[PDB]
Order: sequence, then structure tokens, then C-alpha cells
Amino acid sequence: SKDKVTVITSPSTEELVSLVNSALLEEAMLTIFARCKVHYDGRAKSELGSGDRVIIVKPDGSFLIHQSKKREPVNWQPPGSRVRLELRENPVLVSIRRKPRETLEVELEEVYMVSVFRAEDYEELALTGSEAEMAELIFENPEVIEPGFKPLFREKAIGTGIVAVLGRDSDGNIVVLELKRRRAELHAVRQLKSYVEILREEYGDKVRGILVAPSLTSGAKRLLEKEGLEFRKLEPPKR
Amino acid sequence: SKDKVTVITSPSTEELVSLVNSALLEEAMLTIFARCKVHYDGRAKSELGSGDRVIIVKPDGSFLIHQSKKREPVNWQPPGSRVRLELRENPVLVSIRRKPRETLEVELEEVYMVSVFRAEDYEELALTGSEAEMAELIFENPEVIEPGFKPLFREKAIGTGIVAVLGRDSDGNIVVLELKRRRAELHAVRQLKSYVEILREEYGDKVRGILVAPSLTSGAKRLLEKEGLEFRKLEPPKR
DNA sequence: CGTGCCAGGTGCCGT
DNA sequence: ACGGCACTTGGCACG
Ligand SMILES: [Mg+2]
Ligand SMILES: [Mg+2]
Repeated sequence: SKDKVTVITSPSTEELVSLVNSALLEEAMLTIFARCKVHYDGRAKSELGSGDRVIIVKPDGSFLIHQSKKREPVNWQPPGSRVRLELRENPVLVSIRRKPRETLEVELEEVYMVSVFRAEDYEELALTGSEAEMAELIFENPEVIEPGFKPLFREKAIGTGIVAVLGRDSDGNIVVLELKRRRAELHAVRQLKSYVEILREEYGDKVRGILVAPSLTSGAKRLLEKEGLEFRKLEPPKR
Repeated sequence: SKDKVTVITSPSTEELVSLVNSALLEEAMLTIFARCKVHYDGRAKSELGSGDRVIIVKPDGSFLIHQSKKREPVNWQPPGSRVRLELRENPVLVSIRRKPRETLEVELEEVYMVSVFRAEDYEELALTGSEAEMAELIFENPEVIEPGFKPLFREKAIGTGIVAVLGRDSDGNIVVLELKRRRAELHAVRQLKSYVEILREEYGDKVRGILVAPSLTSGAKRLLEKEGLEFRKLEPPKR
């Protein structure tokens, strides 16, 4: 079928081969319901025993294997990986990524369903409420930080690390912002501390770090105060 | 129902409702190829225009929407979400996470396929090469760091943060390790630096930080040296 | 390309 | 639950 969808339940091997072939050839979406084994070797090494999973191969090369639980595929393979279907005692999907070299091997013990989905999507996701949006707010409304704040750079490389927003205040200090779109953790305060220390090595003792977020974890608040750093409450804007 | 798979191409709304509702009640995997619009509101806010996607709803509430590219769902919902099918101008899949309130709405414009996959999986993933396994190696073979190293605590909480490994050396110094199973970057060093500074205040300047990892980024090397910390090369072990 | 970092990050484990 | 952090993190923007 050259309808959007082809489905075959309990395929024969040649049926199985046929659909996998066409999926790849047509830049379609291959979906398989099968009982399988999965072997991964790559950055790490992985084994998964016999069980039912859903398998998806995207035309861009992405490979997903999902069990009945979580949000995360049990094994996978990133965009740009090449897949082929080898016939050994059972059919085996083999997907290889290079740089770094990673091979994914799915032995298909029984294929309950194979399907080809020739999917048209021209639309891109529009997302609001991000950190960049916070940045834009600050550049178009600096008073949202403090009065007379003068934002200068965004995503600026200082020597070691990249600062979210860099600027000055009314009294002439350098001011660093670390923004976070959620509750700020130790991770963030360490970013901020790191930057501020580097800027001090040049502009000496007049520099302020300011952590801009909707809130802080206990430890963030703790460490923040300890190192004499500041916090301003800010929500990411939605539009 | 006994069949692993139930699938219907071009299903009527009646047929859709049957299988969708069966999927939830039977606690099975729902799979749908469809033309759809997507609306997300939650931590952020999101709009996806009309186009074709694969949709998976797992019995544990996890909800996936995959376009024909990348590895990441364009929208999703975490485990423990609750989904209902709603009949409005078109069928709408509605997944609601509470705690934090997050709403996903999938308007099904045309459903090309709906399927129920009753998947039996008793197997769990066995992965090796983790950072945890790095730590285990070090406690079994402390010499992989340096002669005379005596590892003592693992994931030990110092006042602010949690140190991966705390130990002592031949000079009887307190020693911090941060482990990375892959090439270490600036925040690895920031972590280490953070911990060490905290301990220096208790135990003095004797205290050594060591970054333990298969390799370093240029930037990490730079900050490491600048702060007088150390680097030991270690590859994560694979069973 | 490698470096650095956000992400609706997710998952895990501790208190 | 909140916290602190690893993850085969993935994906992006920038030098
Ligand atoms: Mg930053
Ligand atoms: Mg660690």
C-alpha cells in the first residue's frame, strides 16, 4: 500500500523484510511491535532480555525501543544512525552510529506487528516560557532586575564559561546574571560564583552576581548567601 | 482479550473510542498514527500545528508524541499522568499531570491507525559502564588513582553538596574525587572546586581535589590548573 | 568539529 | 514531598 499506512500483523520474514525496506526507502516511519532481545555497545554497554517492546525507526535515523513503562526508551540510537535488517536465525535490526561508534542490535524473536507510516509534518513546535524569553524580558525591561540596571551582553563568553547576561548597575559595578526558568539549585549558584570570581580577576572588587529565578532550593539559598551573592525572583514569561 | 495486538486502519470514531478505552482498561500500550494539533500548558506553554505524528500512551500514564525526526518527543507527559479521550469537534486526547498541574491536549484531526498492544515484559535493563561502577572499581583498586590512596566515603554529604568520593592519601590528606564516566567539562570542575573550597575551610589547604575521568575539555583543563586541582585519567569499566 | 549549557530535561536515591 | 546529581543525557548555538 502507498496509502499513508501499511500494517501487517504476524508478518512472514519476507513480509517483515518488505516493510522495513520500504520504510527506509520511502523516508517513512517504521513501527514494530515485537518480542525481542536488545544488545547495546557504545559509550556504555547494555543487555536486555526477551520481552515485548515497541520499536520505532525514524526516517532521520533515530531508533527508539520502549517498554511498557517510563518516558524514556530502554535503548535507542540518535539521528544519523544507519540501520539494516540482517537475517540470522531470527531477524535482527542493526543500527550503527559513528562518532562515537555505537551499535544497537535488536533480535526480533517474534514480530507481532510491523507497520509503515508515511507521515507528512511541515509544522515546527512553538514553545514559550523558556530562559531565552527571560533574557528578552530583561533586555526590554531592565527595571525588572533593579532600577538603573544596564544590560550589555547576552550569552557572553568570559574567559572560562559563558555568562547569561552581563551588565552594569547605577553605581558602576559589573553585574552578572544567572537566569533559571525553574527553582534554582546548587548547580546554578556554582555557575554564578564561578563567573563572578572570573570577572573579579579583572574588574576587581566591584562585581555583583545576581541569581534570577522563580525560587531557590534550600542549598542554593544557603550557598548564595554564604558567598555574598544576590537573588531576584523572576518567572519565565509565557506568551 | 487474548490477542497481543488489535489494530484498525482508518477507524471510525466509534471504533477509535472502543480501542482507546480498551487500551486504558486493559492496561496496554496505545499506539496511534494521526494528523493532529497539540496543546501543552504546564511548566512551559506550547503549540504544535497540524501534522502527522506517532502517539504512544503507556499503561503507566507516560504519553509520547513523536514527529518524523529527532529522538525526543515533541510533547509528552510523565508517568502517573491520567488520560481521557474526549469527543468534541474532533476526538481529543487529554493527559493531565497534577503535582505540578500540566495539561497536554492532542486534537485528533484524522486518525490513520489506532492499535492496542498488550505487551508482556518481565525483563529489566542491565547496563554497565556507569559512574557508580567507576566508584566501585576505585574502592576495589584504589591504586588506579594513586599509590597509597585510601578511599573512605562514597556520595558523602559535606555541608553544601555531595562529594562522589572522599578519601585520604599517603601524606594523610583529605582527598575529594569527582568522577565522570565521560569526558569531563567545566561543571565537573566547578563541582570539584566547590566541594574542595568547602572542605579547605574545615581542614586547611592540605586538601586535594582530583578530577577522575577518561579525558578533559580544554576549558576544564584550564580551570583545573588555575585552581590547583588534579586530574587522573580513568575509563569507566564495562563488565 | 569541540566547548559550554539549557531542557516542560528524566531518572535515581536520600532525608 | 524537596534536594542534590548522573544520564549511552539530547539538542543548540557559537567560536
Ligand atoms: Mg549559564
Ligand atoms: Mg558525581
